[PDB]
Amino acid sequence: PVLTQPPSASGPPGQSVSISCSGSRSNIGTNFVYWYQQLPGAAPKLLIYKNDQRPSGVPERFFGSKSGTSASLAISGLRSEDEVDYYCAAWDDSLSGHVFGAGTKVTVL
Amino acid sequence: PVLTQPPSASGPPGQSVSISCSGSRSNIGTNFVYWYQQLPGAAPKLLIYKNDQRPSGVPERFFGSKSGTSASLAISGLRSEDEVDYYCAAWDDSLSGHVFGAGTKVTVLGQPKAAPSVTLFPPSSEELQANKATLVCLISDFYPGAVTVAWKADSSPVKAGVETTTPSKQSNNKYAASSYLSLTPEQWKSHRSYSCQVTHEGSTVEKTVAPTE
Amino acid sequence: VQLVQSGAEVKKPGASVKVSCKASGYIFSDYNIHWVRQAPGQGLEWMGWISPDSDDTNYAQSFQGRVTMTRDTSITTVYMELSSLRSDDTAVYFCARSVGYCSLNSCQRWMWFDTWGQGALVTVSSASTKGPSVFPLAPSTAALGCLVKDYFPEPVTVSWNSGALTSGVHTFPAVLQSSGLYSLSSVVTVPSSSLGTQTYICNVNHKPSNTKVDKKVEPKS
Repeated sequence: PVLTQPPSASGPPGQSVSISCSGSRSNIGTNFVYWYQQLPGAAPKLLIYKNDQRPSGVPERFFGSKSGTSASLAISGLRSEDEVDYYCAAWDDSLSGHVFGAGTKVTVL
Repeated sequence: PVLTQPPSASGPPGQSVSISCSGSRSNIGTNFVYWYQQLPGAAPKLLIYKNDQRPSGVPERFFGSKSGTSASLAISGLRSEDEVDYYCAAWDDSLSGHVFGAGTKVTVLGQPKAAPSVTLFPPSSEELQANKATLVCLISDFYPGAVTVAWKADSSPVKAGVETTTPSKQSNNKYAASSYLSLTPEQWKSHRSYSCQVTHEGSTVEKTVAPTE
Repeated sequence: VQLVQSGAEVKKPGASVKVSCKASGYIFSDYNIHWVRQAPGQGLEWMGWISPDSDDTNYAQSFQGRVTMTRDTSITTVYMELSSLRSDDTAVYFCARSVGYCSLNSCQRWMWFDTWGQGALVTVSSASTKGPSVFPLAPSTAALGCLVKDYFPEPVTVSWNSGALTSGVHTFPAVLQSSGLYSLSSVVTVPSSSLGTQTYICNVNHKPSNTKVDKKVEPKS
């Protein structure tokens, strides 16, 4: 029931691209999935909560949705100031603890 | 003293009608009475001045007179394609200012009712991602106007800032109206069925939608 | 005669506005220009006359310091400085042409208002100029439309399919919200066989904010 995330992300600027965050059976879908980010050398923040609505204070660039086990993070345009370290947050009832992905590193091609 | 006028004039075409403007002893009689008319969405224009002579630009169609407290403006029938509001003006020495009437709009005198059509538009997800939710429903294809729209959650009506816009006359011989209601996403998702009802003075229909698609 | 002028800019309460209608085709030294406002749903109120030669203007018993006037013989256009704008000031302003000359408070009974034309609009609201942030509205034969909110002042123009569709495009009346916003609704009718297949867009333009948005309408997900 561990979250599966790629160690690196290959995102070309100028066009949209999608990344996946998948778990296992009775791990994604029964509980809501959250998107979290952290600045290098600073405290983390929240990107997308519940994969339904975007919180205030965050620009409308990241689209959050769930498709079964795989959770998709849709983006529109890659900017140089939006290279924050992205992470996947989820809740599982078989562990009584939050399960986090391996962490995807976005690098400009 | 405040000069009074009827809110609207009931005048059928093909036969003469007139309007009255009652005033006071120091306002009417000792001073001349002037009548003004304005086009819908345009500038006004004087009709009768000094109660017995008329301006250049109008045919021998209208007549005005003053008799004591009230003054009468006799109209030779009514044209259906030309309907304008009428004004009454005078002067008062104690007020030391020009006083204008309330305004009389002439109305023709009977058509059968139609079948109204109602639609309800739920908010989109882009509205809900900004921590807000608004609900709007519209009524159209009805004649005449004067309709009232109220919201209903199929268990009890809700009053969280309910307003009713005044009907407006279009060019295709049809009246239209709408109602708006803005809420919070917590209360919006509390009820799984929302609808609004219209009152066509004898006809009432319901437009029920769901907060899913 | 002529009275073409410019539309007055919307003023918040506690401000000053100036309106002036151009005078030409005659000599501006013999007709006293008047001023009057057309309140919606009721009559009109008057404050005094302005002779274009000397300082002999007066005031009514309801307008003492709220209205001030100023003549200008070099341009032959009258000027005014409105003060203490409130909710009762919300009316369109018309300058009333008058015949003859009147300086005393008893010579105007033979005077009649000559010409009315091209008045300016004055609406008093705390709101002044704000840029819209209008978001798409989901639809429900079938009907669809986009509603405009968080903008000021009225009106805005809603055009569908880049102005290629004009049948059924009706601007529904707005209402004064508690926060001061408006809501102009425009709807079009499409067959129920095409609801999420054909792309439908509507254009709403804002004049003082210079914001033109091409918002696509989509069903609620």
